[PDB]
Amino acid sequence: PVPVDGMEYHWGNNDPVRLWSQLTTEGKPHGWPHQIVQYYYGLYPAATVSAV
Amino acid sequence: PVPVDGMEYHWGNNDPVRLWSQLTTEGKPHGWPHQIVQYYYGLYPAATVSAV
Amino acid sequence: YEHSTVMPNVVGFPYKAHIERPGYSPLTLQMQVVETSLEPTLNLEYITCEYKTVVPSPYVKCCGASECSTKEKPDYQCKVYTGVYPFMWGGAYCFCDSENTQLSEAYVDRSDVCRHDHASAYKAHTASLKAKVRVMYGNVNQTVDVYVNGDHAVTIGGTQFIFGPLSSAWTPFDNKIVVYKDEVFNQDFPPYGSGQPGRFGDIQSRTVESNDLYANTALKLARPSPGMVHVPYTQTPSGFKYWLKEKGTALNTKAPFGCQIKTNPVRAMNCAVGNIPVSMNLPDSAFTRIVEAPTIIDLTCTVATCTHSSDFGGVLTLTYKTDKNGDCSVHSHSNVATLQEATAKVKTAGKVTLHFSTASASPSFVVSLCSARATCSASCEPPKDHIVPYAASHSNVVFPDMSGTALSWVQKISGGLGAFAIGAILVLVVVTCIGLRR
Amino acid sequence: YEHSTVMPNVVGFPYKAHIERPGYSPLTLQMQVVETSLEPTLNLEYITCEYKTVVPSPYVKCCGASECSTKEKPDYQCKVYTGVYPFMWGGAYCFCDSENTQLSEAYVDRSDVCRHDHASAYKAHTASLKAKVRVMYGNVNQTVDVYVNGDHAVTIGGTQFIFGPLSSAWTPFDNKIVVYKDEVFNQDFPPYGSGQPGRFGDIQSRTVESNDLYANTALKLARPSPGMVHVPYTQTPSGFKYWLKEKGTALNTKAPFGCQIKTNPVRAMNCAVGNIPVSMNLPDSAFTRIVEAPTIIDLTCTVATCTHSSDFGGVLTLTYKTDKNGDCSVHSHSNVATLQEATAKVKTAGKVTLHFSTASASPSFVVSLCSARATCSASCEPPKDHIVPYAASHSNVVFPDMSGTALSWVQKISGGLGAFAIGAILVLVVVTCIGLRR
Ligand SMILES: *[C@@H]1O[C@H](CO)[C@@H](O[C@@H]2O[C@H](CO)[C@@H](O[C@@H]3O[C@H](CO)[C@@H](O)[C@H](O)[C@@H]3O)[C@H](O)[C@H]2NC(C)=O)[C@H](O)[C@H]1NC(C)=O
Ligand SMILES: *[C@@H]1O[C@H](CO)[C@@H](O[C@@H]2O[C@H](CO)[C@@H](O[C@@H]3O[C@H](CO)[C@@H](O)[C@H](O)[C@@H]3O)[C@H](O)[C@H]2NC(C)=O)[C@H](O)[C@H]1NC(C)=O
Ligand SMILES: *[C@@H]1O[C@H](CO)[C@@H](O[C@@H]2O[C@H](CO)[C@@H](O[C@@H]3O[C@H](CO)[C@@H](O)[C@H](O)[C@@H]3O)[C@H](O)[C@H]2NC(C)=O)[C@H](O)[C@H]1NC(C)=O
Ligand SMILES: *[C@@H]1O[C@H](CO)[C@@H](O[C@@H]2O[C@H](CO)[C@@H](O[C@@H]3O[C@H](CO)[C@@H](O)[C@H](O)[C@@H]3O)[C@H](O)[C@H]2NC(C)=O)[C@H](O)[C@H]1NC(C)=O
Repeated sequence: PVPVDGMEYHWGNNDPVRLWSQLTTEGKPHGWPHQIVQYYYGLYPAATVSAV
Repeated sequence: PVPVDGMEYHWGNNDPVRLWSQLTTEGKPHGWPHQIVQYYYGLYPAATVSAV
Repeated sequence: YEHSTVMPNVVGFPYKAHIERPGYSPLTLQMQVVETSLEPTLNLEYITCEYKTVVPSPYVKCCGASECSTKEKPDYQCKVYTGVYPFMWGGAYCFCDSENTQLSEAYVDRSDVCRHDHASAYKAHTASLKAKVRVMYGNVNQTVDVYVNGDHAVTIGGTQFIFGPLSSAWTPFDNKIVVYKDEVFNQDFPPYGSGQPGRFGDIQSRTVESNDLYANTALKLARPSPGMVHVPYTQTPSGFKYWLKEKGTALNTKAPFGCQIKTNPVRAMNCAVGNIPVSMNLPDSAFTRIVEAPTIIDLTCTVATCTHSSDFGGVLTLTYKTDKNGDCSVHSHSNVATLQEATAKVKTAGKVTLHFSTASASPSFVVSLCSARATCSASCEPPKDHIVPYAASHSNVVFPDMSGTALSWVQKISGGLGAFAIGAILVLVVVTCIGLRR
Repeated sequence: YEHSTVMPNVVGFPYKAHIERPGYSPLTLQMQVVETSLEPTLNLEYITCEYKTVVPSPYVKCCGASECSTKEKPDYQCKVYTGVYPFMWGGAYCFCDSENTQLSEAYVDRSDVCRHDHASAYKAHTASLKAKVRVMYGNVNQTVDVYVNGDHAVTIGGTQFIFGPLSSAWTPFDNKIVVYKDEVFNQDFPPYGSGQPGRFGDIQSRTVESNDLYANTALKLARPSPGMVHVPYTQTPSGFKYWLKEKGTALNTKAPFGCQIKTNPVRAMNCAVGNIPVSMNLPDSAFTRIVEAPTIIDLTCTVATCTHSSDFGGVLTLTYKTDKNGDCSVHSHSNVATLQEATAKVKTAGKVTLHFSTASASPSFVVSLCSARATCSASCEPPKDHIVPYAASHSNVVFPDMSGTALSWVQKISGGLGAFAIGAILVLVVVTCIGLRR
């Protein structure tokens, strides 16, 4: 897992390498109200339902 | 002043000297009730009056 | 001129501060924390190394007897056996057939290489933080190393900087530490003088060169087998050696906040927590007089493209009108968006472009060039790349602006419902007022 | 056998412990705190010493002009003066009438005695105690060095002792400390790099040997008089030299609880406060067979004379009957009285004497000899001498016993009034019962 904070891995004898996730989703923002909810449900899918 | 805890005085190049005071007073314990008040007045002359 | 601000304790984050003197054109300073180090204070408790056992040659007193003598050595053991008739290659000496004596003697001592291979048991508290920071403004570069607490002032080309104490007091080191070579462990070690055999701390010494020693291995001597000379002994294996393979994990691969541990001296480098307050004192040479600064009028802002990715992914166009050609200081007064450059080269054509990074669907922020101001609002689509190998360069603010599409819809719906409710209240009030006036 | 107790942290106080194994005769062991030490943990901030001013000889160059060049020296000052017409012993050189020039140069540097004579500035925190205690019991008598924190166990004659963490966490040293020779001062110094002229810290260096130096003493050069070669300057006197005269007070003459201060290392000694827990683990050879110990029956205590002074000022006689002669481990189960010795040689005569010290006019305590018990009370008279040079040997408790004359008197008065009130209540209850029954 690689959350929006990031993670580092150390393979074999190399130097450790870091990876950061990026704010991506599957809804369509700035479209219909039934799509903006999907866009904001792809992100943080635990407060969006409560707010709606 | 030399309270019951004691104090040290250091004079010139001599070593400091420490002095302590004893629980002495002027009443008569184990006697008449008006003398026992004197005895417990010499010690702690601030709560004896309140207690009496 | 004095000033104060706060900057995040993130390595590589390009912090930009704005200075706005009443009698001069504004400045923009830039700071980057290129490295940190959080060093705790250490007290040595003891040093552990693999033991080694000394077995002096046996003393066979034959045609007589011998008696055990006690000494003062760590785990010293001495015993006497009776009735031995040892043999050697040439034959059997000690002509006396039965009444013989054999003396067995043993004790423990630190190894020969305890000076090069040992584990240190420390107790850590009251960490101190050290930083190295690049500061750049006007026309000066430079990186200085500063103690981050309210008591170190460094002068960088006539300006004085003081980095106040850190906001949070979190340190990844527990109250007790064990240090071995290049690894640090959060471990609870036995108290001095009470080590138990077979685990960490079977032998204990106050310092690598101290002569005293405390050892538990429970040596037990045994009666030598008939017709032989061997001094048989038994002893629990080496506690340090067992610890070496059963230590488990480390701190290097466990520390939170992603800061890496290093040894000699023990410290933890480059982890993000809290804010550094910074106080400044600038001389008058740095600023520029407003008569020299060009005057900017009728400044407005538009956005070409916006994609809220970690990199600098939004292009901004500012249009204006000026009288002379020069340089201005550009700033964005909100942390919802961060600008890439601090100074802009202003011409009479009336167009400049800037780059910004954000993380909100509908950013809204006020941007200033020299003395003017304007507001920018935009619509930003999410990116396509799932994973990027560089850290984020925005302040990570997600809540959209109130004029964006989403809150526009919310405002419209709430306005409709409120209109309906107020209309119902008015009708009811009129009817009740008629009823009361009847 | 495991045991625990608590011991006051007062030097010279002969604390006693009583241990009762159910199958063994009781034991009394004596502990005493001979010496203490309170090590604070220090990290050097900087060093200050009197500065020294170097002035290189003037460069009076004739028939032309000269230019000054900056240098990277602590508090450097260089200037050029025109129109100079110097003179020497034989005559006036620089043949040109007025096209001459002088270059004045000056800078400051740490004095050469700074390595021998200087003042250090520390930050102090997290004191650690250590102590040395003499223990004795039966035929054992020893003096040992122990750390007073819960992880140093020391073995004394087969017995394991652990002295726990101190009761309170009070320390005499403030957050910031200044050390000079053998005196310590609770002061606050300016931050490194921001010293001020004329006071403490006009020059600062990170360490005695460090190459860098920060000095700020307002060295100002002035043009030379007509017809002379002297390079005049004005420069504020030594801040360290001022401080050496106006430091004021100390800690050696101001520290509370009457504890000495010493330097190298910084420590505060014999500093009485709080309680020390003790955990003990004893072998089974320390006690004795109850069968082999004598039996005591019909134990009576009579006090001969009592006088509550600081010395051991009361005498007890214990009368008993025994079967066989031996040793008994006497103890007093209350802190109102403190006994002198811990053993008594019991003989068939059935008469033993003991000395004790108290601090109350009417003490009452239970004293035990071997396994027996007795309750013993006394009447004590005040002492005459107003002041003596030895510390208190009693526990300093003053509340008298319930059976004492004062409390018996108050008991009698209260009983009289209480019986009066009870009678009044009975009369009222009888009358009201009759009235209700009517
Ligand atoms: C040379 O060989 C002879 C062979 O016997 C050795 O004589 C033995 O010497 C030992 C030591 O004095 C004797 O032990 C003694 O035994 C008696 C009891 O009989 C005991 O009371 C003594 O305290 C002591 O332990 C041993 O008896 C004796 N052998 C005989 C047969 O009596 C001799 O010691 C050898 N000499 C050398 C230099 O090796
Ligand atoms: C202030 O000083 C620092 C360091 O002197 C400057 O950073 C340096 O910038 C140059 C070019 O801008 C870097 O050179 C190039 O770096 C890339 C990095 O990938 C390398 O691949 C190239 O081959 C080339 O060497 C240089 O490395 C870099 N130094 C450091 C330590 O980062 C900085 O630019 C100066 N300030 C300004 C405003 O330029
Ligand atoms: C011997 O004494 C004579 C005095 O006449 C020295 O002559 C001086 O030479 C210097 C050469 O640099 C002249 O300085 C120049 O003067 C001009 C005119 O003001 C000025 O523009 C230049 O910038 C430079 O300062 C100086 O005037 C001249 N003295 C005069 C003409 O009276 C000669 O140098 C001496 N010889 C030595 C010292 O070996
Ligand atoms: C337990 O052992 C310690 C030492 O191991 C004993 O300390 C002893 O203390 C006495 C007096 O407190 C010392 O005697 C003194 O000798 C000097 C010599 O000039 C004399 O001036 C004094 O008036 C006093 O007589 C004695 O030397 C010392 N023993 C030593 C240092 O070995 C302690 O007394 C022992 N406990 C008991 C109950 O005996």
